[PDB]
Amino acid sequence: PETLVKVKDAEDQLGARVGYIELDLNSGKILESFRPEERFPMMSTFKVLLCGAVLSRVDAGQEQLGRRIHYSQNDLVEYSPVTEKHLTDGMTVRELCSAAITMSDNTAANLLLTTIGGPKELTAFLHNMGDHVTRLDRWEPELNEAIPNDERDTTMPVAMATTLRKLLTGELLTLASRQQLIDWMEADKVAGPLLRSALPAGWFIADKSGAGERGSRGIIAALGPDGKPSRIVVIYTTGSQATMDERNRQIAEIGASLIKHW
Amino acid sequence: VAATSVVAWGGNNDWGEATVPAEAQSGVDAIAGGYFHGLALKGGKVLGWGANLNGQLTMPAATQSGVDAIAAGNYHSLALKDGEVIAWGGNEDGQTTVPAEARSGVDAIAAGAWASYALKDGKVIAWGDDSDGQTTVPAEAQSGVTALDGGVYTALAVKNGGVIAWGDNYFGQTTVPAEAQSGVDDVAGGIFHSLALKDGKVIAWGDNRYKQTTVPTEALSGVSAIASGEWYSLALKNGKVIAWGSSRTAPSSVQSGVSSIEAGPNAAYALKG
Ligand SMILES: [Ca+2]
Ligand SMILES: [Ca+2]
Ligand SMILES: [Ca+2]
Ligand SMILES: [Ca+2]
Ligand SMILES: [Ca+2]
Repeated sequence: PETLVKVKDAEDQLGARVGYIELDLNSGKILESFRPEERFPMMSTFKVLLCGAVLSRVDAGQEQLGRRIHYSQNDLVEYSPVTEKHLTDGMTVRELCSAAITMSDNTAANLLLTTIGGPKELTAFLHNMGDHVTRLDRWEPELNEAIPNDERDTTMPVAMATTLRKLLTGELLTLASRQQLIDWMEADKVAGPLLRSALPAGWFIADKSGAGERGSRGIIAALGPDGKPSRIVVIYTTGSQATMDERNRQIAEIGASLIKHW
Repeated sequence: VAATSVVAWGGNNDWGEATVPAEAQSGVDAIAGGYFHGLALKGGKVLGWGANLNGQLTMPAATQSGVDAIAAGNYHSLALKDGEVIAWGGNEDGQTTVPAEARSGVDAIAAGAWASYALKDGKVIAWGDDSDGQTTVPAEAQSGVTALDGGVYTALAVKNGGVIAWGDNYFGQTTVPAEAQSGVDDVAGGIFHSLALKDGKVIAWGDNRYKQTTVPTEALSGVSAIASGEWYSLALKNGKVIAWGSSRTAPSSVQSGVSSIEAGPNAAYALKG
């Protein structure tokens, strides 16, 4: 319970709400939690659920990972480092997922959302998977607005963690798809100052960070020592006036606590 | 002018590009914002921070001293040292292969997302990606140019106070307004919008869906400098920073005492003198 202490201290330090849930990957048992059932904006962490839905379609044969999508200047929105470079040659579904998950490319996420019918459809995907809490209502970049008490584009730590576990280990996705999803998360490029910074050598981590307005910051992860994941950890925070670095630091320290008492 | 402190803000600082390390917090006279990294010039030496996946922070030995200017793009970095342009980082599109004419006599540089530009004896020299025509220099920009800047899919230049613009024009970001055909002192290129500074007045054109060209009243006179990110802009007036576009604003820390500004794709930087 020293991680719980650190989480509560993170709220003290940031002057904001922090939601936390640590699950045992195997049994799917809750090992520790804080504000597990309160809602928080997902921000880019929803992109892992989005690609989960895409892979489900690939598995059912309604989509191809190699299918190439061409888009136009009209599709671009901010924070789209990869997609802005492929206006001419386009990008495949696989490349779009890699960009959305590993670089938080907003346009990539919007393009993929279109392949499934929009945000309501992702929410439909979540419902039929057994997650009646998690909801996506808007597209990028609006969905990161995080206006207080607004439930649009939110999830609960326990809901997101459960859904993440179902996607990574359940029978929902084929073995090949489960492995591609976790591969994208392991290749995450924008989460170094978070859980990864508290990680000693030889540890395995596959994650997805998220950043939004009004202090919203978050991360979902599957990690474990000896190059093998063994626990799901979800952390969300919102409302803080602190710098991004100060918020990264608090999440990092929560990570250190998890590791030191693992 | 050597800054005594530096303030960076805007974006999610996902790559650490908006965290100016202690060593660059003072004594720096210039900063260049890249997509995943930042560069600073201190006593002629190039400093850097952020992500280095493409080697944009693996400083060539020659940049350790005597550098006069710097610029940054998506995957590369540029330095101007005694008329010579030095480049490093990602080169998938030839943006770091400096042509012979840009190895001496150059008095200014600018980086585009995947391109590089040098100004020498009034002539703009460009290299790197050209899939949007951003590196095919118009005949007009090959003589008499006094200022230049690179955008994501575009580039701009000032010739006899008139703007010359090329590359993508999907949103009219390259259609120069009658008002910017003379008296212009500087230009800045956004992803889908463009800026010109004319005798203290900020003129903007191109996309406006995210308010990029909705110039605050205060920025219509007395502005000494401008800068553009991809979807937001900056203006400097009497030491006070003004920002607009994509809900960007200027924190109280840059409301006074700023001597120069820099706009990266997402992160803004203010050098307080
Ligand atoms: Ca508390
Ligand atoms: Ca020199
Ligand atoms: Ca070329
Ligand atoms: Ca000049
Ligand atoms: Ca520029």
